[PDB]
Amino acid sequence: MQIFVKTLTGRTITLEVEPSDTIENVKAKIQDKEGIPPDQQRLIFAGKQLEDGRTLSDYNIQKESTLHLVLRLRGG
Amino acid sequence: MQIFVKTLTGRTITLEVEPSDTIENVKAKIQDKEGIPPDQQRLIFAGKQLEDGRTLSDYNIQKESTLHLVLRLRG
Repeated sequence: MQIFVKTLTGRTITLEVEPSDTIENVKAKIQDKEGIPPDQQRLIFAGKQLEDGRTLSDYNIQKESTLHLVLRLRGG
Repeated sequence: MQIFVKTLTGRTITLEVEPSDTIENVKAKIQDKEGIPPDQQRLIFAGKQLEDGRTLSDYNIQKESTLHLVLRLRG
């Protein structure tokens, strides 16, 4: 299914995902598509930060839902 | 000299730079430190989108000043 991933300035991309995909999985897909390392990514749905080990369906993320992506700048 | 690079969540890092560094050079340093491809980096100082061919002193970016890093999400 298709979901949207959005930045705080409104920039948007689309991802192909499965309901059982983990957030870890989703970050790997963003890396594949955009070249952003998974440990630089923080994903947000319904104003809450998503945990790597949980699935899309765990968070009731559905087709055409929108997630927000922000940078961790984890390299410091 | 050091400058700050800040995101729209407030996440802020410090970068060691020179006035003569080009914006391209700075994005390379960000790629070096954070693993973010330069093509994903939009840098903004005093309301302006920074262009790769110009230098920090070119934009009057001085010691201890802050610029913003925002994602492009192109590729």
